[PDB]
Amino acid sequence: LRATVRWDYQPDICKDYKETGFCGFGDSCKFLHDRSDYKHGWQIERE
Amino acid sequence: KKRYLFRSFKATKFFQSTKLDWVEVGLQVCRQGYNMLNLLIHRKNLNYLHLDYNFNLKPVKTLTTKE
Amino acid sequence: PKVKRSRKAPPDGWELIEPTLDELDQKMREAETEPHEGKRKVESLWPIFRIHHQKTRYIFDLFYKRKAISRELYEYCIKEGYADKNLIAKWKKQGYENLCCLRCIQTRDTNFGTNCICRVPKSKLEVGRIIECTHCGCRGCS
Amino acid sequence: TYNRQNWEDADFPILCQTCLGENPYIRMTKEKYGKECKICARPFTVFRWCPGVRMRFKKTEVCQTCSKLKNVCQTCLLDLEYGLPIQVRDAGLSFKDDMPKSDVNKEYYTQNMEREISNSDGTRPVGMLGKATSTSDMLLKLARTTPYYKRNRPHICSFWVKGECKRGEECPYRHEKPTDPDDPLADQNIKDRYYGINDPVADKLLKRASTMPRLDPPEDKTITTLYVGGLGDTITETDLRNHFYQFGEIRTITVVQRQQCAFIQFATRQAAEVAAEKSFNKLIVNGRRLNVKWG
Amino acid sequence: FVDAQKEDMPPEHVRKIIRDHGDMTNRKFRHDKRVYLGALKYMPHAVLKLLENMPMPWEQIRDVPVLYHITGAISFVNEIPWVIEPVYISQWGSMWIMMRREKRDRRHFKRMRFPPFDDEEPPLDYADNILDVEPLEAIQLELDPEEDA
RNA sequence: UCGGCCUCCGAACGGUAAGAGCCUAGCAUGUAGAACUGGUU
Ligand SMILES: [Zn+2]
Ligand SMILES: [Zn+2]
Ligand SMILES: [Zn+2]
Ligand SMILES: [Zn+2]
Ligand SMILES: [Zn+2]
Ligand SMILES: [Zn+2]
Ligand SMILES: [Zn+2]
Repeated sequence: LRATVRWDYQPDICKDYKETGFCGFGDSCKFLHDRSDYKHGWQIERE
Repeated sequence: KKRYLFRSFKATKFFQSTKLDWVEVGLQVCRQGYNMLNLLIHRKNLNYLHLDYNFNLKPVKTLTTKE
Repeated sequence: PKVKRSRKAPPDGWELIEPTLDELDQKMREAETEPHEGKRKVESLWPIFRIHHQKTRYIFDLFYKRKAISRELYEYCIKEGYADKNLIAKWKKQGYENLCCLRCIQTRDTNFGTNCICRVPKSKLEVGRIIECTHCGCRGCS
Repeated sequence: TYNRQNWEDADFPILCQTCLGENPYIRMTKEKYGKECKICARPFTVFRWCPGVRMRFKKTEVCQTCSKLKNVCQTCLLDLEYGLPIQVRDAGLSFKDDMPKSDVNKEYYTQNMEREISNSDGTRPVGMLGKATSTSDMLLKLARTTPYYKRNRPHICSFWVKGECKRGEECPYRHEKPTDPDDPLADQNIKDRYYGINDPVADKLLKRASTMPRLDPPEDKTITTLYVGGLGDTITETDLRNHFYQFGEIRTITVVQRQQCAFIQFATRQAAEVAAEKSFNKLIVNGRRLNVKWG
Repeated sequence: FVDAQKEDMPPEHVRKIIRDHGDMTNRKFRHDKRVYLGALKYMPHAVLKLLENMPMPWEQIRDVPVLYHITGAISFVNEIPWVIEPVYISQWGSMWIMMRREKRDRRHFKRMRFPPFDDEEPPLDYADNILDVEPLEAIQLELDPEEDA
């Protein structure tokens, strides 16, 4: 019943956008701009 | 100079010799390598990382910048 | 049971010697399945050599002390891993007839380059105390 | 950025007679950089051996520089000349030497003393031995003469304490009851034993040595005439005169075999006090031991 | 004896040692832990010696001499694979013939999946799974008893 | 009744501060040591 999935383990979210709502880089932010508290796949599979 | 490594290992008291089926030896090498990569990870106190079995390094949780 | 590496016909006197080794092999399986918790670090390897010693002694008892088995089946039992060739060759020497293990006379395994003290004869013990060998559990094999 | 403690690698360990054992033929093991020093924390050459038949496989604990500094054994941490704790010897001779306790200062001081010893002849316990010329004050009274082999006894089997030693007589550890855990003699910090600070064995031996008045005398009301008992007819007035000639001028020297007492009196109070202290259960002349008291 | 060489002890000794020290979690095997790290310095050599001695497709079971640490930290294959060159070339030519015949004759060749075991499936014990099962057949071109006598 | 020539190819750092100390993990050691009371003006 093993169902292991090789994930991509680099969640590229802007931490400044995630808990503030403002990023100093603006449109030149390397990571994506999203504010949500959903769990990741490895956090779900670990739980 | 020749300097045979395995004869130097067999000259000491920490090494022994036997005869073994090759599949058992390969399982022993894979288990030993996985066990000691976990030992290196636990030596560096990186309990939030995890080695797979198929040698896939993954974090358990989301990491801080120090981690 | 044991998977035979030769994959050929076993020799003629095999069928009356094959059950005993088989249950000896089952004893070896018990030595592979005992829990290591409780005894010591070095105690858990103590039966295995002894069981192997017993196996080798049985084939020795078929060939020299009784001469009741053929030469080629004795070579087959050597080649199938049922007996140790080096332990048998040490057993044919004069002073080494009830040798516990090949490891226990190895002079490269000790700190001072000596043998173990279960190779010391019991009349020359000179220290007292119940002696049990750390390599193999031997109590005076000389 | 290029200062660190050098690793002490040398042969020929400095041990007591008691920890070395009694056999003239000892089989000896040496590791080049096996363990660290228990005091100065440097790596050092570790020596391990069995002192006898049923002993403990004793091994060296402190490095050779610390043991050459305090003139002690590498295992027992007791003095080589007398077999005493270094707190007792420091109370006997000098307690103003001291050593730092913080690790950087301890490493710096140990490196400086190691460089001083390596710039010296090689085997000398600094000028402290120059302060150790005066001896036999009271330390020779309680010093052991026989090799106390009972500290080479093996450890107590902890499985037998819980009553689960399945080895039985095969177990090399001791199958006997331990000491009292409520006793304050059982604490025994190693750094406290090395530094000579609040060691309970040293306090117990100091209390034992303080209760033996081998140099008190002075039981007369300003009278220099003291009686030494135990002399008898074996010791005459010539031995008393030869003993009192080192103190200077003697007022009266006589021996009486009726009471077996030697009457000694000096014209000086300090010479009579020195003669009473030298003859207070520590003087043996002509096969007769003398104990000084009032007469 | 002037000197005795180091001989071979049974494989149940090393099998019991590898059966113990299970993922280095027990406190009884604490003192071996540092020794178990020292095999970063020598498992490239163990990989090389293991992978050069992999069995050929006409072999079912190949037994090798193994030099192993007493704590079970590492296990080198202590041999060099020596072959006679015309026998080796003829064996691989017979292999080539049966592979061409098998790809001509099999209706649906199926590749085995990769990886064969999952990332949380634990590695199988040799004695519990492989030591007591009969191996399958090798490739093994049958020869003419008259022509290839 | 007249020709063949065929580079590439992906990962890390570079961005989601730093310090701090309170209980907490993991990990090191398997230690050195237990000395006890006696003499006449
Ligand atoms: Zn952003
Ligand atoms: Zn033995
Ligand atoms: Zn032995
Ligand atoms: Zn023996
Ligand atoms: Zn000593
Ligand atoms: Zn030191
Ligand atoms: Zn015990």
